[PDB]
Amino acid sequence: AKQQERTYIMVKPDGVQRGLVSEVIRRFEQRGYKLVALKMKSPDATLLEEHYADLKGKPFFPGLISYMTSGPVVCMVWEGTDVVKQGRRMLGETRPLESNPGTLRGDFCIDVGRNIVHGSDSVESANKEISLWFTPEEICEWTSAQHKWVYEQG
Amino acid sequence: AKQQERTYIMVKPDGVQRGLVSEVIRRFEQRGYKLVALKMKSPDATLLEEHYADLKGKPFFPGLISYMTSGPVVCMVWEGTDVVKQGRRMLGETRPLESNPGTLRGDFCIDVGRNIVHGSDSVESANKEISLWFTPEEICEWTSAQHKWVYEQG
Amino acid sequence: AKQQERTYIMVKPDGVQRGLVSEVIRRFEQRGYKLVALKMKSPDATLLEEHYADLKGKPFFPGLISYMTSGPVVCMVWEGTDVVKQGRRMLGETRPLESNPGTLRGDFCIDVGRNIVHGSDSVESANKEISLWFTPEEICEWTSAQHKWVYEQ
Amino acid sequence: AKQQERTYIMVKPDGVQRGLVSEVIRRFEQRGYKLVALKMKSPDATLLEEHYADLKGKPFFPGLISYMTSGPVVCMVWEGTDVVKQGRRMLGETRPLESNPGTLRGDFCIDVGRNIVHGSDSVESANKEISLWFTPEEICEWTSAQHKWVYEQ
Amino acid sequence: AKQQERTYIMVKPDGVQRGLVSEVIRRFEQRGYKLVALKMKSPDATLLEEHYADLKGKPFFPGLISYMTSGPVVCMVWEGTDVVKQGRRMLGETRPLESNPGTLRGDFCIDVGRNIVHGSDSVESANKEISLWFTPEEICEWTSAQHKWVYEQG
Amino acid sequence: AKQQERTYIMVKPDGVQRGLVSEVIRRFEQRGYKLVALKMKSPDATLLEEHYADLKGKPFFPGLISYMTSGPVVCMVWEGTDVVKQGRRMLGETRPLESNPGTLRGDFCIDVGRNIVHGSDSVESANKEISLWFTPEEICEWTSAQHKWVYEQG
Repeated sequence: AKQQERTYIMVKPDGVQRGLVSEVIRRFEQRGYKLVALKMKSPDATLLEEHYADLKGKPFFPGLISYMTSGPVVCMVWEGTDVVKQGRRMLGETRPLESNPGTLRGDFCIDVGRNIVHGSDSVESANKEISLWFTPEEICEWTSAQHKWVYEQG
Repeated sequence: AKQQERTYIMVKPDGVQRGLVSEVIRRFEQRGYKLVALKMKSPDATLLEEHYADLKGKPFFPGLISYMTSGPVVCMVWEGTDVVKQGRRMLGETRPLESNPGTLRGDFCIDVGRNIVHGSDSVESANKEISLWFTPEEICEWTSAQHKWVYEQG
Repeated sequence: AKQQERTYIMVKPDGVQRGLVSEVIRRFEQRGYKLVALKMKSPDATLLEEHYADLKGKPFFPGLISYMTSGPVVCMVWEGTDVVKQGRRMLGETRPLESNPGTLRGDFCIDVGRNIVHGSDSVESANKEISLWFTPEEICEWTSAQHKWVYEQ
Repeated sequence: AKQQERTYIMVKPDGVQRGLVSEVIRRFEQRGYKLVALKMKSPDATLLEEHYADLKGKPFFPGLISYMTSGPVVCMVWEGTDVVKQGRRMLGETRPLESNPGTLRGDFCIDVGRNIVHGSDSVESANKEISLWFTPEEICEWTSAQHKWVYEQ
Repeated sequence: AKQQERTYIMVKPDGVQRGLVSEVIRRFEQRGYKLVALKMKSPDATLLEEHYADLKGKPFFPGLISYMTSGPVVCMVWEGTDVVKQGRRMLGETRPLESNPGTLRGDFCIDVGRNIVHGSDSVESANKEISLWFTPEEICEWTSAQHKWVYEQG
Repeated sequence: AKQQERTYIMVKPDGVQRGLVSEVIRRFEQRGYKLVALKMKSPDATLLEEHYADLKGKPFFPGLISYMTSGPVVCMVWEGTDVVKQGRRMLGETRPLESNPGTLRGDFCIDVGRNIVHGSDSVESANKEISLWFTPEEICEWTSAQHKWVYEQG
């Protein structure tokens, strides 16, 4: 079902350090998207290496892993129709320098290696990333009071 | 004259229900556009049938009318140069999933059937829409104190 | 009974002029109060003179009436528990210079004669102000979707 | 020793339902308090019955537990000087009708039974709430880059 | 003349460093107070020592001076009725731990030594501080288009 | 170096009059760009004519000069990677009617002549403008505590 589509959003160490946690949550919360999982974590290197498994072997991999463990991150799971595509459109382009005002990276970032937040690039990655960072017990399913005002009835 | 242009903006039932009336108003108010008519109303079906007259005969028509009578609406008239087109642009695309961050629909909506606000799509239709939801007596003309700083006549 | 309580809130001409209509509405709308009536209006002198009846004859009365008709106002009826008192508290003190930061007048005003907004001072005067500024047909009754989350039963 | 003080802040089910999670976090985040633990949870009746242990036997107790399990909550631990007392001051008074504008409850709540958020009332009370809601492994130790500018020195 | 009362407001080094410049300005700009002088500066010890002349005898004074030269400050002169006392009110109490929510210090500070901003305590201090930090040529006198809406003409 | 890049940003008289000074500063400040020079000034014709030299000879030139001496301006220098380009993008298109929501002009403006703000269009003109409006003694050198979180290690 469309409305049960989920995406993994993660505030990176720079996002936490710069006090942007609330702001990242705000963009999703005000949109009518539903937060079904959340936690602050000081991830281990091994958990991040699997997350960035696609980048293993590249010259910047070590630097990326150490940087991503230089501070704690905030893991989130958002649910709602097309939340994967809308999610990353709300974050902006990968590069803050190509991101427009109104987006998170366009509003708050400059360097690509300090882009404060991560969003799953597809439904496939989202389902994978959700299972990597969270256990099914951490997913809190609920119904919004505003559901019928956010979504069109069948 | 350019500056006398007017458009009809209406916060739909979902916008009122989700506590978005002030935000819709903020977008136009901070832009320098001038509010000249405003009211909350729970319109009759007869009035809504005339508003969506061109949609009469469609299979979703009866349901639309029931949805637009399921909660009150806030009716508005804003005046200023190119307000019709700028208003639409500020609302976003008709579909929230194609609307950009920074727009009302891009920031707060997901489903097209719950896109929170309506804006006249053209000057011709604006004049029609205004004459329909408001009497001439409800229009309140005034001159903004910021007029010479928002507009440049020499 | 308690939730049914209503108050009359009005953005004065200086409030409309200074672009503060959305900020006044927000204070109430984000608090969980329910907007049941709303309209922009250019009230005539007679209406305003009835509203400020007790002040007729004061040296500043004519000037007061001129000011209240120098631009449009935004009329509102908000509904909810203790909305009269909480409304007044949100607007701040009548004198902006005695209003705390966080209140509308504390955040946006200086002169008492330019205090952007009015709120009924009691349930009795709210009932009076509401029937003066609005007709019963302009009051739209509905049920907020967040009602069970704003109020305990 | 003073800067290590911690408090437990919890967004209740009405807070999440009304979209106020980010706003609660903001008040603490912008103040300079360090977020050291955070999670969304759907606690079971046993955990809540322990949290509200003093209220057992009250006629409203069963209803209170069902309400507190009617939707998920967001649990938090903030760290910083005098954070327990300031945290309470930022939330407002337990009763929203006694909370001033600028505080969380004063800005967003009306009923004491739907007062959107909870804060530990004392150091000793926080330490107990923290260990009850969080394992020590969920507490993340870190140094803020703005430390020398928030604290002296 | 009460409307022409001026006060000296300065964003301290922690304020600049924590990105709170726009927020301190917003509090006054928003209130209807008029910005008549503004500048970023890295004052030398002699100027600061004179600015804090009353605290000259205290044991912490030298440490206060070196802290005030550890980063730049944003100097401001605001104008309006009772601006000195209201300015102070808006900043909060000297001590952030005694400042209420809604005030600058109550919203953003914790330590009294990192209370992000300074405001003149009286008209006499204001006048002394203005002429110390600014020259009359830097004081830009102007009339606000909103004057007749912020103030009663009487 | 990329990060050392600077651009001149100026709040025009309409921006000051409309109380948008804090908003213009916020866009850059929250982005992570660094404020290194700031001042309110009532520039004389000679300076304004030098700033707008490219437009000398145009029929509207005198009127432009009159308008720019109509009220005070706020002069700023912002430092950071690609700040000239990103600054312009954050301001919006020259014409407010062609500016997107989320940009300064798209959010607050209507007329091209009342577009509240100016930003240098290139590095070359940025260097010229900064020297014109500010002396080197007015530029404040400092290091931001969020630097390692705004910019990549190296």
